[PDB]
Amino acid sequence: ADFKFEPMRSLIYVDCVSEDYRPKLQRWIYKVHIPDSISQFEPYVTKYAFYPSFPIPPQGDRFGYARMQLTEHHWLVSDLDPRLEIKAIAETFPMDVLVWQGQIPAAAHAEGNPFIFAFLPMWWEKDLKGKGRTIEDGANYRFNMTIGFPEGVDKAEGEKWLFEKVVPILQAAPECTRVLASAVKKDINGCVMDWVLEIWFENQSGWYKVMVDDMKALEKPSWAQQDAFAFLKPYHNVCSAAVADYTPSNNLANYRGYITMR
Amino acid sequence: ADFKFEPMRSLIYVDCVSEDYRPKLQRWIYKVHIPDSISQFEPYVTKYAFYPSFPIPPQGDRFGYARMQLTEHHWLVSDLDPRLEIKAIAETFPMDVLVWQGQIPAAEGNPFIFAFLPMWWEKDLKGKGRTIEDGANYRFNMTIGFPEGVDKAEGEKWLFEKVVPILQAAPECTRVLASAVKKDINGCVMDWVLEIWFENQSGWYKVMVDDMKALEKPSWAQQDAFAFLKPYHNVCSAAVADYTPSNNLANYRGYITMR
Amino acid sequence: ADFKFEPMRSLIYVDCVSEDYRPKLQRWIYKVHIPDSISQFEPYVTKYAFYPSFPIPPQGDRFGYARMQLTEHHWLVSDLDPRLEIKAIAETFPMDVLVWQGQIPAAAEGNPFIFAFLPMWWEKDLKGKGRTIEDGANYRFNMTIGFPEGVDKAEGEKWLFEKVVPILQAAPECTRVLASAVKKDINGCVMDWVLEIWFENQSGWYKVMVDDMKALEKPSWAQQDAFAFLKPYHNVCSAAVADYTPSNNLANYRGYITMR
Amino acid sequence: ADFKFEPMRSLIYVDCVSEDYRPKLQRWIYKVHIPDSISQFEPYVTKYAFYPSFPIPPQGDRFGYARMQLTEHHWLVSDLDPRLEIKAIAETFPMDVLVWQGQIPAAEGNPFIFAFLPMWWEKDLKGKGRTIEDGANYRFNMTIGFPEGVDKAEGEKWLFEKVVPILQAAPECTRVLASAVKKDINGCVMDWVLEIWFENQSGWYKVMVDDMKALEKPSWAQQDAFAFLKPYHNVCSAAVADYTPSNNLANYRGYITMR
Amino acid sequence: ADFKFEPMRSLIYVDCVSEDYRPKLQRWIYKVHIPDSISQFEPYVTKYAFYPSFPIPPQGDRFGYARMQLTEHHWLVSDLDPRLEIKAIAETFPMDVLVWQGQIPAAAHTDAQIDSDGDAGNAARKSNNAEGNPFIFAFLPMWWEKDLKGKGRTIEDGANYRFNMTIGFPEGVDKAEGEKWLFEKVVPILQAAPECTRVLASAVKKDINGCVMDWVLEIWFENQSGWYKVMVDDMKALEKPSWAQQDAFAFLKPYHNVCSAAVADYTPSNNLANYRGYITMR
Amino acid sequence: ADFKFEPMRSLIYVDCVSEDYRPKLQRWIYKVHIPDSISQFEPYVTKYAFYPSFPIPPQGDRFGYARMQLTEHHWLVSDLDPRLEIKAIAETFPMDVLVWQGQIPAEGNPFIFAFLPMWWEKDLKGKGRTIEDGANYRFNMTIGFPEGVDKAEGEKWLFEKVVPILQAAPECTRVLASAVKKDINGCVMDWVLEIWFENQSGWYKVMVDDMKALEKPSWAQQDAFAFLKPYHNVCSAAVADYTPSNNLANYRGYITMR
Ligand SMILES: [Cl-]
Ligand SMILES: [Cl-]
Ligand SMILES: [Cl-]
Ligand SMILES: [Cl-]
Ligand SMILES: [Cl-]
Ligand SMILES: [Cl-]
Ligand SMILES: [Cl-]
Ligand SMILES: [Cl-]
Ligand SMILES: [Cl-]
Ligand SMILES: [Cl-]
Ligand SMILES: [Cl-]
Ligand SMILES: [Cl-]
Ligand SMILES: [Cl-]
Ligand SMILES: [Cl-]
Ligand SMILES: [Cl-]
Ligand SMILES: [Cl-]
Repeated sequence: ADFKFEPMRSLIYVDCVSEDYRPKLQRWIYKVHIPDSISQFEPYVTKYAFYPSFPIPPQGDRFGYARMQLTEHHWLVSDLDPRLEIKAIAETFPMDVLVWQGQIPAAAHAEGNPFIFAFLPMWWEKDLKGKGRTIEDGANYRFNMTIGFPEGVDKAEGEKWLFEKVVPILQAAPECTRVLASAVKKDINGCVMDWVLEIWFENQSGWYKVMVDDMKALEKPSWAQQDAFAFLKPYHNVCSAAVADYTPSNNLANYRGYITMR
Repeated sequence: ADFKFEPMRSLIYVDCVSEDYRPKLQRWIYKVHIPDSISQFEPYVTKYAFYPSFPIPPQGDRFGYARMQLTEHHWLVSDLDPRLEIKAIAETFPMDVLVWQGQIPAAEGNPFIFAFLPMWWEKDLKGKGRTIEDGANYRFNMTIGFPEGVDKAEGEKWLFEKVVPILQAAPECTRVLASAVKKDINGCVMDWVLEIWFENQSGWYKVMVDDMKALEKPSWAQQDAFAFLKPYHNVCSAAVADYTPSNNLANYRGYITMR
Repeated sequence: ADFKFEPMRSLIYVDCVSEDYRPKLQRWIYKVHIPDSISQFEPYVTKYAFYPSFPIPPQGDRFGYARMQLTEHHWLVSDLDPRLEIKAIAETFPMDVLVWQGQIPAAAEGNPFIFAFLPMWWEKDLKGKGRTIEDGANYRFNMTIGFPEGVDKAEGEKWLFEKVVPILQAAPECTRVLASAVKKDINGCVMDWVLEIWFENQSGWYKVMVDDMKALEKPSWAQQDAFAFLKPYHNVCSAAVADYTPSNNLANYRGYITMR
Repeated sequence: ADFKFEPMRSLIYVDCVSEDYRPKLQRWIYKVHIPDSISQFEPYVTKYAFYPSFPIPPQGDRFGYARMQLTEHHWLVSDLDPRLEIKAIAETFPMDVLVWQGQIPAAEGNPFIFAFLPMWWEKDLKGKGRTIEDGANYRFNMTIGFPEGVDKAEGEKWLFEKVVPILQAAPECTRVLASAVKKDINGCVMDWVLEIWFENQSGWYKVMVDDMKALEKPSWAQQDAFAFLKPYHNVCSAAVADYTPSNNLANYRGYITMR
Repeated sequence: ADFKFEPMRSLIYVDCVSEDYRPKLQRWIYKVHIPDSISQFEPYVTKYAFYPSFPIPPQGDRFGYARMQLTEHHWLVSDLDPRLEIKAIAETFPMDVLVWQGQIPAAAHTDAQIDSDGDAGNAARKSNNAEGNPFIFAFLPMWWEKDLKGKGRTIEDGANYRFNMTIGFPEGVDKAEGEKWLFEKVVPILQAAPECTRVLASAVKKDINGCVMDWVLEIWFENQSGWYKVMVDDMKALEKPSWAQQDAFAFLKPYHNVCSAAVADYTPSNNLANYRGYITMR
Repeated sequence: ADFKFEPMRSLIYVDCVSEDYRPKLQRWIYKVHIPDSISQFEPYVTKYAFYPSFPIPPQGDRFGYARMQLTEHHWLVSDLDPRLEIKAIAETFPMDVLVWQGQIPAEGNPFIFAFLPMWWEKDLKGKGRTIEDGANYRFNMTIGFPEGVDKAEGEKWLFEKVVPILQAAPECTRVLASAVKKDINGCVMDWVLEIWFENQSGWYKVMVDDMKALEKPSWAQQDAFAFLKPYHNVCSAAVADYTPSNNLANYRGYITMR
């Protein structure tokens, strides 16, 4: 049977719940996970990249801040087609990776956080501020944020709140240079998230001024899961990362094995 | 909504209207344009390449000869789908570039010719089976579009029944390939792209200038001799080699400068 | 007209019928064939690789063992679409290549050029699901079979999956069994199935594919007395290869650099 | 005259004194500095890499912790040979870079520390035979330079008879390597570079902070606790991973921007 | 015996004497010569690049303008050490290449491999046919010896029309006399011209391969007009030397005693990093 | 102290003593050894490559034929300088590798690691041959005269008795040779030669049949040429002109077949 052409970009929000885990998680990612992944999807993924996150900003924990990276894939076909479950060689994936990313608590003496894997079209659906901005305009502090409204909130009500109450605050702030948004493709993998936005600042201070201070003017919604914006449960209904314009980890082009420092 | 699988090869005819503009145009192309472009389309363009024009031959001006390069993309989706208009980072594009390329004049402008095609030539009209072992080719790539009010079928018939037979008869001409331009993509004015190979510039001249003198001048003619079309507006062209070092998705490593 | 999105993996079973041809065939492949091929299909083939064969095992000749390599392509469109026949530069492909590969005999008869198209993902996972590269090196025995003319395809299929595979499953020396139906509609390949069957090494391969298969009964359509009961190089081709190849050509080729 | 074969490894400790500067400094490093650097030294530098620092650990400020990266070069000739001062194209360098790194304060500064070493560690004092299969390392690279008028041999003795044994005794520390700085190349004030491995940040702290409390404070001390040297001036450091994707001569493909 | 560490940069001035030869010469260069060269010297050459020439400017012929490219190598050892004459695989080097480049006149049977008692490529690169133009292969230190104008210029200051020129004073002319003329008469004209943004120069290492050239300069302009204004118009002011081989600057015999090329800041042909075989257009 | 500039090419003759070891040895070579090696010497080795051996020819065992590969390094400094013994990260090298290569039984064969100058010292046949002249079957062979045998006398035998047989044979298209640098690492080998043929049959006709004309020297360790103890005093491999495993330029990690 045919395979459908389904160009998509996906984002995974990779946390690191303790600095003591960073070396181990980073090693698995760069030494094990890259070669396993490329081995599987080289023929139908056109780009595979990691964007390490900037240091977590003040109150970043309230936004489900991914303390390791964003992982980005560009797919030509849906990875969740059941026919794609079969692979010659399966990923080497230690259970400890779930500990390091916070999906399960360590057995030593934290509630677990879900694996958030959001599929999107390759092109942003909404361009809400900063159209025409070029790389010549300067370095961006790019705050990539995904949200999913809690169970029993009408999705249209959530959409309307996002674009009529939240985005306008972003748009008004001179500190914010770009707002982009796309609806999550929920039909692919059942992701609980509903929207991905990217919101650019000059720097962390700008991010804080708008995303913490300006957002205080918002009414607390009846569905709120925390007292302040985003009013959503960290790492379950909101995840995020702030990243640079460029990454050296463009894996299909740049990987040459796990060469170690001398 | 879905995106349609739409594999295409596109050609842009990049001119440089004065030699004094050459260093500047070339810098923008290789230092600024390449990375902006790869940044946008890496996930859905499988090949992005520049083929620098050979030196403009005698009377090449009459063929809308592109004095910088051919720019070639291979697309998996239509770049003109309205959804593709939104981009995080827009290309750095000074108005000067349009001057250097001649889109805005010294004197009327020359249009930006961006012709979409299928990935595979639709007509193999001469030299089927030529291999790279048969020798270096002087590859003359030419696009033409019939003027306002000329019936496209009459234009087509002229091309394939009058023009091509002359190329077929010349032993200087080793290859003739053609495709109809995909007009549905971007409203390109051009109607056909052809590639016509010779051994060298003299061969090109013998066939495209002298042998073509035998053609009768069409009633729609916009200049006195073949291609009888308005240079840079209804005909563009470049002669290029078989190989380019500028296969950009594979070969680019940043703008490293000479020591 | 439209071009259909048709993602596929293809395998070509490349023999070298005499050791004296190896340097010539190998030169053509790596010096001439690679750049011609990349030139043609770079924009719509996402992977192009060669997997050199391990040394032919005992009785490998009975399995149509390809003594040069497997050639693997991953396609986005069908290469057999007639619109794809046209190309600016044709491949430099002297008939000597078909002599070296055994398509044209020395002067028994020629062996067919076996070019099998498949889905990109294996259709059946029959043993060893979950195996990772960490579980160790594999002797990967890739085999394609085509039932003889006049054998009902469903009958052949039933034989393969009801009789042959259970023997593979029974053998601890066999760590993986994968299979896909050949896409016959693309290019008319005579083969019906491609399987890949992993062992630890040649001795394991032999114990199962030769000794354990003696328990099979000889089918009425047999073209040889022992499994695979099919005509070597005509109705069965194979190769044993490693997990990794350096010849991942769209990523790794830098021209024909010669040893000093 | 001849050029001397002088294979060396150098390290630069690159700080970022405020998070608000990170995006600008990183952009300059990766968009501008890389191609300028490669342009100049490609023919005589065999490796050029950046190792981004792990998040500054607690009390890391007292160790002159570089909050951006280590920059590492492998040289075939001395970059301080006066004949190498001449360059067709000079590096693009906004003054602001010195602010971002803390060399000059925002309108006292910290010096630019650029230490040359042999390509191979001179002393292997703990963990000989450790391979990459034994696990991920928290690699703490530290350079120290004894203050004005402290006898170098007395400093050395202190380092190797008092400091290193604490490292050798700590199970949390898996590796100790050291080389003397080549002071004759560029006047670097540093005297030693050590690299000291741990499993993680907490191990680092246990050893470099807690265990070192047993040391007697030297009479030359510039701060109360180990390393007893002035942060950023007489001691700099960074903790880095075993691997970097920024192996610049092999891996750089231009400043491709996120979509 | 030891091999001496001898880091050097070399330049070859590659002409193409007729446009009809261009496709053939360019094919040999990119299809045949690249892989042969990399195969031989990958272990001791750290950079190997081609910088295609800008279109020959007006009066460029009087400057020995290389109408194909500059070929540039960076060496760690001298390619002229006699021990380096031995090579497992020799360059495929038809005589046609010397025809296309102007080293020898057109003749029958020049598709033949070049002849030599030693190596064909090493002999091809010492070509000095009385009837053609010699093969100019100049060794230099890796770093310019003199920085005469434009110190501190960055790539941010703009695109350069880089005119690279080599000169060799005729037989009989005192080298010190020539040097003084160059640096006290010629260079000051370049220095005085606002159109000229950079002047760099090095002495040719003559001890390596007996190259006839004595100096390599690189002189930058904004463009072809600026080059012309300075190298043709401003240079009319110079008095003609008694040793002159032509009436106007550089007063040297084109292609024999002066060669040159104008090139861009960047080339895509950085061959050790960027070559992926001779992929042909579709 | 200074490091000396010492450009060299080295060869290692890598055997595989049983086909059942091949998948494991090859995995180790390509998955573990490559990155460990590059991690150590990237800054001072300009080339690192493997040339997989052609299938062992008849009587190849008498030439210490390497059934896995030749490993080639080009060094800028001597790897045997004791200062280079120190490495931050050591290589992962289990004793199994020595079993697979035949250095130890499960006395075995020595590890043969020969340093040469980067350029062949002697060009004895086929000077001028280009790659356009055709594919070569390149027989690379290193020999070391037994204990007690005078080196000059061995040398004379090689260049005056053996080589002229190669020169006379039209099947042999190239003869190159260099003296092994014995000062670097104590290698017992004295010469490396490379001898080209069109193919295996040509190799055999010359190296087996034509060499029967040679008198058995008094120091002979086997009855026929090369008269040296296989794997101990003669090793070899036959290889192609090209290898895809040019490791510093071509390696992208251990990507596995799907
Ligand atoms: Cl923590
Ligand atoms: Cl709260
Ligand atoms: Cl002009
Ligand atoms: Cl503008
Ligand atoms: Cl007219
Ligand atoms: Cl060939
Ligand atoms: Cl039988
Ligand atoms: Cl801060
Ligand atoms: Cl400034
Ligand atoms: Cl203090
Ligand atoms: Cl001409
Ligand atoms: Cl400019
Ligand atoms: Cl003279
Ligand atoms: Cl004159
Ligand atoms: Cl002796
Ligand atoms: Cl015997």
